[PDB]
Amino acid sequence: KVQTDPPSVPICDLYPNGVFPKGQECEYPPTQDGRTAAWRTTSEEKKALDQASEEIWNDFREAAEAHRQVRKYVMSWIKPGMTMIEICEKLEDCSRKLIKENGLNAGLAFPTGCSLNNCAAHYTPNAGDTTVLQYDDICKIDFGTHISGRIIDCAFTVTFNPKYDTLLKAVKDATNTGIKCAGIDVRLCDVGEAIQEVMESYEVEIDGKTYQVKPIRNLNGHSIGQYRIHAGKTVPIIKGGEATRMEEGEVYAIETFGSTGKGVVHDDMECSHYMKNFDVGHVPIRLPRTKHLLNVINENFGTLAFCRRWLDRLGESKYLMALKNLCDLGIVDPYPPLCDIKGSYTAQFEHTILLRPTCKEVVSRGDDY
Ligand SMILES: CC(C)SCC[C@@H](N)[C@H](O)C(=O)NNC(=O)c1cccc(Cl)c1
Ligand SMILES: [Mn+2]
Ligand SMILES: [Mn+2]
Repeated sequence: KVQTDPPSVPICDLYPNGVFPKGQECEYPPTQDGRTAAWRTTSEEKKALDQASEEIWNDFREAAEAHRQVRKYVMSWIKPGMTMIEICEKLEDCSRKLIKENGLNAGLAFPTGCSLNNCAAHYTPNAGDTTVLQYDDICKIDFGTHISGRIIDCAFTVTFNPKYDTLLKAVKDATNTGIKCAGIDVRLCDVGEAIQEVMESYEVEIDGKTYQVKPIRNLNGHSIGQYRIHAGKTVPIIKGGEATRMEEGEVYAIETFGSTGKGVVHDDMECSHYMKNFDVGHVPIRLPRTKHLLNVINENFGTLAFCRRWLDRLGESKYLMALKNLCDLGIVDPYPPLCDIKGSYTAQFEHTILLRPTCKEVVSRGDDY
């Protein structure tokens, strides 16, 4: 029936009918030649094409509902004083529960990002990380869930000091702007131009210093594929970023990043995130430790991203060199933390959208953001 205070009932059991709640459904934005959408949500052939992938949309929805319930839960207890490990463990414990983890059929799409301050993304603690969340920290919670490879890439920013309020509002508004501009036949470079205009319309004051929010130029949104967090197309966030168009049936992660620094990220700190190259095929390996690790990765993650903590929990130890080998062989790719200049502040907001035949669905939309 209903769920417990501390989320523990799988989303699957909350909807015995196998039909999960849809996200925010929107009519596609007008074009300039009668190519709007007040006809799509209406067309008969479109309703057919759409209904044809109902099971797919349904898998995204089950993953999205798990995501909404997990983040609402996280927002109630995340507090300075907790270690980053404690935060990720508690979040992941709940995510595995509500998504009813079942090997590669259902589970966590990628590691729990909890990047701090100047670091914008790809940071999650490795074993032994003693980092503690602080009152003045600006933490980006970015985690994912999936059902049959249908990934929900969604994220928000956590703060405790009201001095970052306008900064968060700026990035949230920017992301929502990107979501509204998105649609079938829309040029990706136009979405980025739109996002940047809104983002830069915000000026903020933090600790006596004023800044015009800058989008992080080398970070962006992206299309999503089955078991493929990045399908190939990128949603810029600034301006001149390719006029390729979005297509019907595509799924996108509309994510924007705002910064008070240079607006550019670079690799920094110890790497924790890793993911098999989607285009690399079977590779025979004789090296004992390297062979075993690759098998563990194929069995547990496939082409989904993972982190060192997830290797530890599987009972693996002294796998670092084997992991480096796979990376050097190009079988696996490392994704180190991406950070702006020291002293800068970065914020993020992200949603997954479905470019359905009849409409645009912000499947991960919630009452929170
Ligand atoms: C580092 C990822 C493999 S783990 C997933 C992180 C996402 N939550 C984040 O929003 C994101 O999209 N990060 N960037 C990438 O995943 C990325 C960048 C360039 C090339 C490829 Cl294949 C993936
Ligand atoms: Mn993300
Ligand atoms: Mn993303």
